[PDB]
Amino acid sequence: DDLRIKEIKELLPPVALLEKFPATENAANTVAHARKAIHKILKGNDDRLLVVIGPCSIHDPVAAKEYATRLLALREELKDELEIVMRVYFEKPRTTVGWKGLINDPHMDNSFQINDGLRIARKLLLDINDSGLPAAGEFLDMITPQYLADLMSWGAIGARTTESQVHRELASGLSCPVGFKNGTDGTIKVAIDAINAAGAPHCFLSVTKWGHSAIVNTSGNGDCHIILRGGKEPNYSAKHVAEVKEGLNKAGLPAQVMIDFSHANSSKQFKKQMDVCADVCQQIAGGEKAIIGVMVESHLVEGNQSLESGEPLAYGKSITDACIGWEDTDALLRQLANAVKARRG
Amino acid sequence: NDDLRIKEIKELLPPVALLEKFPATENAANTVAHARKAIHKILKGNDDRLLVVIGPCSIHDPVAAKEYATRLLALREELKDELEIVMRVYFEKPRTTVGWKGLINDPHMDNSFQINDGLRIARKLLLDINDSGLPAAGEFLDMITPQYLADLMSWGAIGARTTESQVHRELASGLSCPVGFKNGTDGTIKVAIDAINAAGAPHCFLSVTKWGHSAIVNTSGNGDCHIILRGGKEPNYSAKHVAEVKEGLNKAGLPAQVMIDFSHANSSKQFKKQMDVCADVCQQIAGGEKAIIGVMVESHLVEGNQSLEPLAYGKSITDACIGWEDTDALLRQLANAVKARRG
Amino acid sequence: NDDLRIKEIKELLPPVALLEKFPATENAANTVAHARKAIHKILKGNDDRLLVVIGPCSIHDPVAAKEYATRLLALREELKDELEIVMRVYFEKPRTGWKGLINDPHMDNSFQINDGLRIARKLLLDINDSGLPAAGEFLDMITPQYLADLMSWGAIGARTTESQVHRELASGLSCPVGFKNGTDGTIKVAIDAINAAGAPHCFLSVTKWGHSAIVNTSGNGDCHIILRGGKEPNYSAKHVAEVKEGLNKAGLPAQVMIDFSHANSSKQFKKQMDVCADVCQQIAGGEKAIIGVMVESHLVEGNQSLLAYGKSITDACIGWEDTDALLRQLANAVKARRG
Amino acid sequence: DDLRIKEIKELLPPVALLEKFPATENAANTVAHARKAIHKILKGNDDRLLVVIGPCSIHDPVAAKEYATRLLALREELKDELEIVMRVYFEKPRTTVGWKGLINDPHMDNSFQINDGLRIARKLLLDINDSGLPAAGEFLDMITPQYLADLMSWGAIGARTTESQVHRELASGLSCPVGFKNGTDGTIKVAIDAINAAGAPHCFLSVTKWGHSAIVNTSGNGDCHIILRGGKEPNYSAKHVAEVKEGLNKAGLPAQVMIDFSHANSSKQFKKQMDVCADVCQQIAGGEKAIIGVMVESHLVEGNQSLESGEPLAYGKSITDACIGWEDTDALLRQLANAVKARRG
Ligand SMILES: O=C(O)/C(C[C@@H](O)[C@H](O)[C@H](O)COP(=O)(O)O)=N/O
Ligand SMILES: O=C(O)/C(C[C@@H](O)[C@H](O)[C@H](O)COP(=O)(O)O)=N/O
Ligand SMILES: OC[C@H]1O[C@@H](O)[C@H](O)[C@@H](O)[C@H]1O
Ligand SMILES: OC[C@H]1O[C@@H](O)[C@H](O)[C@@H](O)[C@H]1O
Ligand SMILES: OC[C@H]1O[C@@H](O)[C@H](O)[C@@H](O)[C@H]1O
Repeated sequence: DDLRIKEIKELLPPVALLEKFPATENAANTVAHARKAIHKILKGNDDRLLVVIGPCSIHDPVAAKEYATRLLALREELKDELEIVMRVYFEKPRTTVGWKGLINDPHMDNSFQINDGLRIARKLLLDINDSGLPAAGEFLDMITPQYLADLMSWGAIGARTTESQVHRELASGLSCPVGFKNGTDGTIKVAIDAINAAGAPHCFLSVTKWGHSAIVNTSGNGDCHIILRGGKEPNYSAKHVAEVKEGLNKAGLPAQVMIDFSHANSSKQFKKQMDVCADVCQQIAGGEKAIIGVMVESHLVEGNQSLESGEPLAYGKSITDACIGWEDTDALLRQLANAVKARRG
Repeated sequence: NDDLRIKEIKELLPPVALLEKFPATENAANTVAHARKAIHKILKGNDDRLLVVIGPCSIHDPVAAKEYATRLLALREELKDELEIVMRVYFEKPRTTVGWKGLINDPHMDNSFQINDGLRIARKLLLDINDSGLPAAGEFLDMITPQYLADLMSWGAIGARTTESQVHRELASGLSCPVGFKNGTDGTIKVAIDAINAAGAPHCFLSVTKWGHSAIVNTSGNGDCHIILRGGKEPNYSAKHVAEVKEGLNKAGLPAQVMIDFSHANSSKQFKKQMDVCADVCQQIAGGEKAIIGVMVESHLVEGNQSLEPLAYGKSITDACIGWEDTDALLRQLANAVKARRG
Repeated sequence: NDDLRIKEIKELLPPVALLEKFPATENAANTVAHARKAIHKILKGNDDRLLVVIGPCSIHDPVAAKEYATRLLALREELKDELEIVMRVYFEKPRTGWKGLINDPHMDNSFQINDGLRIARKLLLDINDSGLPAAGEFLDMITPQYLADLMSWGAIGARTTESQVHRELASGLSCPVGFKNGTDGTIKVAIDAINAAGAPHCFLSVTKWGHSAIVNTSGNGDCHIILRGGKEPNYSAKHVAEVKEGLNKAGLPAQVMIDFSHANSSKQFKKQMDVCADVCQQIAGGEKAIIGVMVESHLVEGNQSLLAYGKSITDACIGWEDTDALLRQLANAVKARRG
Repeated sequence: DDLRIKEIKELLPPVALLEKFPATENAANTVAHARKAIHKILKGNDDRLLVVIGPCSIHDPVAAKEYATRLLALREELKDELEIVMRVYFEKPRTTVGWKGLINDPHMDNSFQINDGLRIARKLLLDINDSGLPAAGEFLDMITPQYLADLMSWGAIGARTTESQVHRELASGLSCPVGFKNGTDGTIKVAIDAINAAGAPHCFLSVTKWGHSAIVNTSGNGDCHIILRGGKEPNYSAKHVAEVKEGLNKAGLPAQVMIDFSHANSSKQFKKQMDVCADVCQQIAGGEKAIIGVMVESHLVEGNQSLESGEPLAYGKSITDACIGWEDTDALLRQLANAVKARRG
């Protein structure tokens, strides 16, 4: 047995990270209030827009904290219209070879220093929540969340695993609202199945805070919604939104969507997120109540850059997918806030 | 801000406990080692026989399963020159939404989730089957269960709904057995091709050890992986589709070899039509198609299925299967097609 | 500033793995459950029979041990109206040499502890399954999780009677526990131990899952003294009366177990037969405070160094003929004491 | 199983406490230097006296830190003569039953909040070492050492466990020097056997920093020595010291002793530690080289007090054995330093 398993190394149990970086009272309040605010929006009891916005992935805690400071100030100013949550993702999932993210490779040197990465990742989440800014995460696996989910106010399940039973089980026990992405061809069937599955109670094997496998029972997660992220062609338009609202009603689910402005929805050209924003704002200002959230890939400095062995990097600029910069980000957030005003007034 | 949707947490026996209680016998270990070697030889293109993965959609009754195994073992022996027969022993079921997830998750089928019981039952059965001399195949859905059973598995499948899944591709990369990847539920071949490439590469990721502890594990990569055609919007078992897949495989620099699942979307969810698929596939094989190295059939003692009162004997409680009579005949057809292809 | 003096760390099977591989049969579970009950009644003073723990100094050979167990079981059934016969199944001889069956089951200094645990639990299981209860010695706080469920009685090591961690262990054991008196023959430490082990405790221990945890115990009211001599033997009627007075003064039931071996026998194995005659006289004469004895016995008498069969490789024991005689003598004393 | 086991509760693994409270550079320096200093003394390459001195038990971090400040000042002033290490004892062996100490029951109300106790104990040990003051402990429990041993410069195995094989095994793998007390009846042989046992490599069952049981192999610890703590009568006097030196040499060990001024050497009368001090000082000034260490029970305020009365505790005063107060401690330390200087002269 174990002929294709080469070596096994020690992993800090979640409780070690929880003890080292405990939620402050401010941090816990940030998380509790944002989860509640998002629930309220999902129930239709609040007409504000959930905005999940931030870097494609975090490679530098310094830049991430400056970004947080900037975003926090807009969160405060636009709070009457928007529930602003910072995107704090640690990995860009990909087919090709490349950087495995901040948890796996925090020192960006193609080694795996996961114990280091988990420390760095938790400490960043802690600092951001502690400043008053809520965080959104992505769940790619079953083990990472035990280290980090207590600091997450919203989460997405990876696009390649919306159909996976193990990832749906995960969602059904998460303490935060959860977004499920539509199919790569832009169909919503798999995401609807995922929402149903996740809303149900489940019993399954998982790793506990003590780093031991155990049998776990979940209550089911009713705060799960679809994320529209395009198929071949984009799917943010008033037409596609109507199609999805129809499918959702037909399935017995609340007719609400989050729209991902990036990638397929913007033809993989970062500046085009501004065109998606313009269209989406039009729908909202017109009277669309079903768009309950959006997601935008945004950083201090626009564009992206490629990681290169022994060379320094531009500050505040993505090393994964290209993002809009701060200037566009400020304009975009203001457009959405104004759109939310216009909708009700 | 923790544990609000976690209702209860209960003790789980570690793999090492199941391994100690139910160690592989000499025979069990022999069966596994030979079958893995034999499938490898088939995948390398150095043996012209056909890998046949056949058995129930799911195991729910160890007794019926042991009878089934007794019968199949005879045919495995009789047809050994044409077919490498391996029994489906699926303890885990991916649901489209919700439902019974299999023997391990709920051995008593009453939503009591006696998983410790399920693990003991499943290992005992697997051990017994291998000990008689019949190799076993299972779907690896769960990230934590494989440590309790894998040493007794001769071949594994990653389901259509998890072929795109990073963690499952990592799992495959560390499995000691050959692994098949089903095409996507919409019929997409690319995802499985990416899966094969990913699983052949070494990985480093979080997993659970034999002692039940989470750890960082490094895998070597698994070169014995292949695609499983299982249809999409329409069936994809025909020579036309096979031609396309072989082409797609070559482009990706992979060996042009397929396994064909006769059931699911390929039979339009109608169990009888597996006989039709069999007819068509035997044609391609008899006609000279060497790229078809394997098939997968959903088979039980009694055909059809039932809903989960006590239950009817020998009948699937999940997907509908063909009965034993059709099974014996299906297998003989396949062996004859292999006869034809050779000489 | 860690692990300078730690050379190597190797994986240890958790107790659940040995519990799962070697579960108690119905017969084994009944043997343990009944012998514990019986011993309790003797200690409570509601049964006039005598507990007899008897067997090899240490087990090095499972085959010879199972042969001994078979012979003893016959005498156990025969003398059951007078005697509660329990086999001594000790896997190590504490000393300042061979590290015992659990540490070195292959007798070659290779420390195959996972093997030793399997062999020890298997042996214990077979003995209990046949109907013969077993007595163990608890030298550490981890070993018991693997074997304690197949033990109807246990002794705390002489060297650890004073130790708070071993007293804590005793307070949570399911079986009755014996505490040896002091090397100088005094009983103060053993009286402290019994009082400590009788109270509930909270302390860190390792679970059946092989993880450390916080454990709370109820306290063990089934602890008693074991007289094993000091500078001089302390088995005489004089000494028993002294010990009884101290127990009474300390508000403890005035009862003792007497070890026939070692210091009480001046380190000569046949002298165990002398202690037997002395103890028998006391019992037959009407001494009710003697509730048990401990005897070092094998198939073949004497000992040897590191190989003859069924002969001790540690301290010397009486052989099987003396053992038959010794057990009958005791049974006869109990008849005389009773009617 | 489980018949006399009432409850089993989760325990933080040592890695959790090490991650939450890692050694600072200065704390690590304090430990490294003190261990090296003690080793040099025990090898006979330094003529200074090891002095282990402090409370019978710690029950209050605040008084403990005030005490440490005062002791550190004298450590600095007297360091040419004395290697001063503070008694930081978190575990207490009871004759029968009683409060087992801060780790076992930090809130002193039989709530047994051991997780709290461990956090409190490590943090205190860290603070003391960081200030520059090395710490000594008693190693009683088989599981607790992993939580604290990295911050200990010296350890003792109590009189009631000197004969215990698992304690000798523990010592054989400890990274610090270790004193073994003579028997509670005054027997010397058990401690000599302990020293020899501890010097040898062992293989035995223990618990790792992950809180898992395992098989460990140790190398043996050559930095062990005897502690003279009295018997039925005290054994600190010259006559007794000569007997012990001879016994040690006979067993092939260097003739060296630490003398505990308290417990049976003071007939459990706390002020008699000053009389023991006078006699031991005369021995040392007279030219006795074998006395390499002493141990003294000392607190801010002399005497002791009872937990069970339910009266609010007086500050800086022992709730276990009675100690000398600060003013006597200062005097006693100066006497010892003067004696060491005379010995050298
Ligand atoms: O075993 C296989 O080869 C499978 C998995 C398949 O059997 C699935 O578990 C059920 O079809 C669930 O059915 P439902 O759609 O009722 O959840 N192929 O897809
Ligand atoms: O700290 C030491 O150096 C010790 C241990 C000692 O302090 C013990 O814990 C109490 O004297 C027991 O007190 P009691 O007899 O009240 O349980 N030396 O023996
Ligand atoms: O963050 C840790 C995770 O990293 C992912 O990239 C990997 O696929 C997972 O298996 C897990 O190791
Ligand atoms: O490290 C800074 C220190 O500050 C002190 O005031 C406190 O008593 C210590 O516990 C520690 O926190
Ligand atoms: O049975 C295993 C035990 O063996 C003892 O000899 C040893 O002192 C204990 O620590 C433990 O290892």
